[PDB]
Amino acid sequence: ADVAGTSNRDFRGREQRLFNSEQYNYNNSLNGEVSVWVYAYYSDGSVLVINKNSQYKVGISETFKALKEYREGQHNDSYDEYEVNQSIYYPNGGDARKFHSNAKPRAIQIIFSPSVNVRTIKMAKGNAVSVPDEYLQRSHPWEATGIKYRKIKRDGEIVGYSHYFELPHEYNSISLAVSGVHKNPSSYNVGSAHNVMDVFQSCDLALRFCNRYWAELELVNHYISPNAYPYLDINNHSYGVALSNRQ
Amino acid sequence: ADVAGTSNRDFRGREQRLFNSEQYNYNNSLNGEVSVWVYAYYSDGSVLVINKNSQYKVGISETFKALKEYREGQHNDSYDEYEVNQSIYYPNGGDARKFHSNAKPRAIQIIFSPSVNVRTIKMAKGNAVSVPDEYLQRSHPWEATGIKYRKIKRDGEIVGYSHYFELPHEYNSISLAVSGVHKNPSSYNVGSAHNVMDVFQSCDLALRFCNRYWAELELVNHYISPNAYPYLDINNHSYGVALSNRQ
Amino acid sequence: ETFKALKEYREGQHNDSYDEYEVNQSIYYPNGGDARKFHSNAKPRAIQIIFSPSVNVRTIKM
Amino acid sequence: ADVAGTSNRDFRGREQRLFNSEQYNYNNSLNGEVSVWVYAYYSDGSVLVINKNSQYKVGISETFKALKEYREGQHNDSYDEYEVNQSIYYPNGGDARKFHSNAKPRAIQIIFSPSVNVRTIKMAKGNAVSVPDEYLQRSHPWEATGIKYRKIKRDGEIVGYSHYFELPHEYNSISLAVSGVHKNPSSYNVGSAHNVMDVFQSCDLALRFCNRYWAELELVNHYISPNAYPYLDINNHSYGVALSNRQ
Ligand SMILES: Nc1ncnc2c1ncn2[C@@H]1O[C@H](COP(=O)(O)OP(=O)(O)OP(=O)(O)O)[C@@H](O)[C@H]1O
Ligand SMILES: Nc1ncnc2c1ncn2[C@@H]1O[C@H](COP(=O)(O)OP(=O)(O)OP(=O)(O)O)[C@@H](O)[C@H]1O
Ligand SMILES: Nc1ncnc2c1ncn2[C@@H]1O[C@H](COP(=O)(O)OP(=O)(O)OP(=O)(O)O)[C@@H](O)[C@H]1O
Ligand SMILES: Nc1ccn([C@@H]2O[C@H](COP(=O)(O)OP(=O)(O)OP(=O)(O)O)[C@@H](O)[C@H]2O)c(=O)n1
Ligand SMILES: Nc1ccn([C@@H]2O[C@H](COP(=O)(O)OP(=O)(O)OP(=O)(O)O)[C@@H](O)[C@H]2O)c(=O)n1
Ligand SMILES: Nc1ccn([C@@H]2O[C@H](COP(=O)(O)OP(=O)(O)OP(=O)(O)O)[C@@H](O)[C@H]2O)c(=O)n1
Ligand SMILES: Nc1ccn([C@@H]2O[C@H](COP(=O)(O)OP(=O)(O)OP(=O)(O)O)[C@@H](O)[C@H]2O)c(=O)n1
Ligand SMILES: [Cl-]
Ligand SMILES: [Cl-]
Ligand SMILES: [Cl-]
Ligand SMILES: [Mg+2]
Ligand SMILES: [Mg+2]
Ligand SMILES: [Mg+2]
Ligand SMILES: [Mg+2]
Repeated sequence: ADVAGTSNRDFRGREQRLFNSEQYNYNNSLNGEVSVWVYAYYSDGSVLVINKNSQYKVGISETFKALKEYREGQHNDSYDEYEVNQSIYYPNGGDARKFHSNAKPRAIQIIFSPSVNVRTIKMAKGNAVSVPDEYLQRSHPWEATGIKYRKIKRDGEIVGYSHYFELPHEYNSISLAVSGVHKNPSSYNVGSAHNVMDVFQSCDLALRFCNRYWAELELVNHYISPNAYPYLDINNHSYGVALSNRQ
Repeated sequence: ADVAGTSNRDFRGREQRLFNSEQYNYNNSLNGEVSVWVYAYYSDGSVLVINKNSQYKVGISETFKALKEYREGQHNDSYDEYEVNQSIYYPNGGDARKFHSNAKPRAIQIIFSPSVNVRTIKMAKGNAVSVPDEYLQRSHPWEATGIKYRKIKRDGEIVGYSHYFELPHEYNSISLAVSGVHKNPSSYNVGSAHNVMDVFQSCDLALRFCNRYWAELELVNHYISPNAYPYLDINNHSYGVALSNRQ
Repeated sequence: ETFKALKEYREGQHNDSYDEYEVNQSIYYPNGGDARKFHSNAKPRAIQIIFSPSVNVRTIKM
Repeated sequence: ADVAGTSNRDFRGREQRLFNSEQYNYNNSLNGEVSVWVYAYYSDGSVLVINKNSQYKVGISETFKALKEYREGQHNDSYDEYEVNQSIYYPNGGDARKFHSNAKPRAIQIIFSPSVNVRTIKMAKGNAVSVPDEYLQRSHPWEATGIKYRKIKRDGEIVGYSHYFELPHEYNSISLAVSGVHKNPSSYNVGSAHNVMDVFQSCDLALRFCNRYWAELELVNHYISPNAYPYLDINNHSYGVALSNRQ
């Protein structure tokens, strides 16, 4: 045989680069996944992740209550936290024994897979009673926030898209839903009559994941990295795997 | 300037009436919200509210178990209540230490925003095992109940629609789903191919809210009124805000 | 005051007292403890020291 | 440049030796710390450390009750231990369900920094009701125990002073206070009128530390060693860092 890494007859090398390009391009096909993650960051350094993975389009919708920190199998001040909610829904509406619940998220990061079309991203960042914009009567049900998404890059390749906003103020009490559509550069509408029932099925077939990790380190080590997911950490470092035309 | 309230040059007054009419009419546009609430009334006077707000259409679907009273951070007879469920799913199926669970709703009120089209409202009021009509084989999956909805009115204006039914009998054990579609007097189908993917996104973007309030008074004071929501109380009094062509 | 003494203590409520022992061990020496949190919410976020106007400011020591 | 370690022009080496000598000599100046530690050794192998660090002079004073083992966030037989105390304060004074409390220290080690003057060390080793010598009327309030302190040495340098006494007998129930004064070879009295108010301030500025470590190993690894503290272990091994005229 030829010697490795010296000619066009390194079929091992050619197949390695094709294997990776195929993964990159499959994900971008209409047969591929589009994925979203919501990360809610708590003052104790823990992070709630909610992930959903689906064909065609994908989204996550959570209440104020659902985004609050919950420590499985430990005490959570559950009665006092009921009272916290009452005071967040209406000023002076509760009888809580704290000014600020440490269960409230300090920040949110929304990441989409690179298979999303950024121009299709929509977000409804509502108040604590789940109203998008002050009162229902004056609410557009979403904002198209795509222009705010930063490209998460590794080796020059976009491995995902991130929108990050902090909630550092006492009045930052939110409900949250986000949605994006899989890229489709073709003129075949995946929701046209020929394929619409398959999009209805994708809504049922979408796989969801949620877990609270104890630290961003643990999230990077045990969630992001093992699964080849994109991520952007507090220090603005990008994680993910470049695949297009790469060994 | 002219004197206030004496001529057509009271631009403050004209803008006030326009501000309110715009809110009313925006809500009724295809860009606007449609909203539904389910209120489940318990014998201790408390009220579970489930709200969902979304573009195009909206609905809520709950199990028998999910509609039962749950007191956050307090005792709920949770083991006995497991046994209650077993006896509700099949007669004599459980080993409960009570004849009647006080966690079962005594009544349900369904309210839609005035942006719904009443003729599109559908409800699936199922038995405790989530069958619409006795056995699946003979079940139409919904009833169109719009003719039963009463107009909630303030100052002559429809501020919402209410369907109320009591569950006062031992055999009134239900699962419940309800759905309505946003008004659309145009011949532009929001679910036609041009916009169908946006309706799929609206399903993900819909914002949900749920909370148990201790009394109808607390619900009227701290939920309905602050948010300019429509409501109909036990005494048949209407709440909400008239906005069309009003200061 | 000690590090331990300045940490939040909620009289008559739960304080994660065992976990907080472990937090202290990890604060005294890196990786010295076995705590189930990265950041204890009991740690002060700020300190304000106020003296009466009867102090001589040039004598203040910390 | 000259070659490293071959001439008087190794300024890196000269500065390294000066850096260490300066630390040694600063500590011995009147501007420097004097420090004391009390280690109370329990039968479960755990060790309570109490440390105080201050200018001019330093001391620690503890009750019988305060020197007993306390396991943070675990059970401590707290009611029975109240009864133990009553029986230690006066024979047959309590109603305890044990003959010997395993919370009682088996030994005490007192260590001073090498900045103390050993001739100034004073100790009040009282009975369980905090009387130095049987009855108050006949009690000198302290013993000058300096002659009993062993030099803890590393590389020929005194890194601290240790007095160790075991409490292996049923009747060894003590209260304990110890005090030492910072070296002052000068004829400037730090407590004379010129500086007395600064010594009063040092009493308030003194920093204290206390913690229970699970084993002498853990104490040596995570308390003594990281902080360059002197120590003498059960096997008579010395720990600390020699600094005078050393790289
Ligand atoms: N929407 C897209 N989806 C996937 N890949 C893209 C997209 N737009 C550009 N690329 C490709 O990704 C790589 C990086 O291009 P990009 O324009 O993001 O980088 P840049 O111009 O250096 O940075 P930026 O545009 O963020 O200032 C290029 O190979 C480019 O062809
Ligand atoms: N589907 C609708 N959506 C919004 N507004 C409506 C609708 N139908 C009528 N209206 C308007 O609402 C106001 C009240 O009309 P409505 O017919 O409800 O009252 P009514 O005839 O006095 O009472 P009812 O018809 O309930 O006996 C009128 O201004 C009317 O033009
Ligand atoms: N009070 C002191 N404080 C600090 N250093 C001292 C003191 N006394 C002596 N030294 C110095 O410490 C080093 C060790 O002296 P030291 O006399 O302690 O040892 P030794 O005579 O071998 O042992 P020992 O005297 O304990 O039998 C010498 O450099 C000495 O000059
Ligand atoms: N505003 C509050 C907060 C707490 N409590 C009381 O304190 C007890 C414990 O408080 P809780 O909020 O439930 O905290 P934990 O029990 O410690 O945590 P968890 O319920 O999550 O296990 C409750 O039984 C409740 O009676 C109260 O009276 N009113
Ligand atoms: N039909 C029943 C009802 C109750 N129990 C027992 O009674 C105990 C307490 O009852 P539970 O139904 O769980 O009520 P609470 O503990 O008071 O309320 P909660 O669980 O919601 O805190 C349970 O441990 C269960 O063993 C039982 O044996 N069989
Ligand atoms: N790092 C930790 C933290 C907690 N626990 C266990 O969890 C239980 C409860 O945790 P704790 O820290 O003591 O919190 P609370 O009991 O809820 O609060 P408090 O002790 O202040 O009343 C303890 O008995 C302990 O066994 C543990 O195994 N290790
Ligand atoms: N001489 C004693 C010892 C114990 N008790 C009883 O035993 C119970 C538990 O004993 P305690 O000494 O308090 O040990 P723990 O509860 O296990 O530990 P802790 O209190 O430190 O959590 C107490 O409520 C007390 O009523 C008693 O009657 N008389
Ligand atoms: Cl394709
Ligand atoms: Cl429109
Ligand atoms: Cl000096
Ligand atoms: Mg509780
Ligand atoms: Mg129970
Ligand atoms: Mg505990
Ligand atoms: Mg006890």
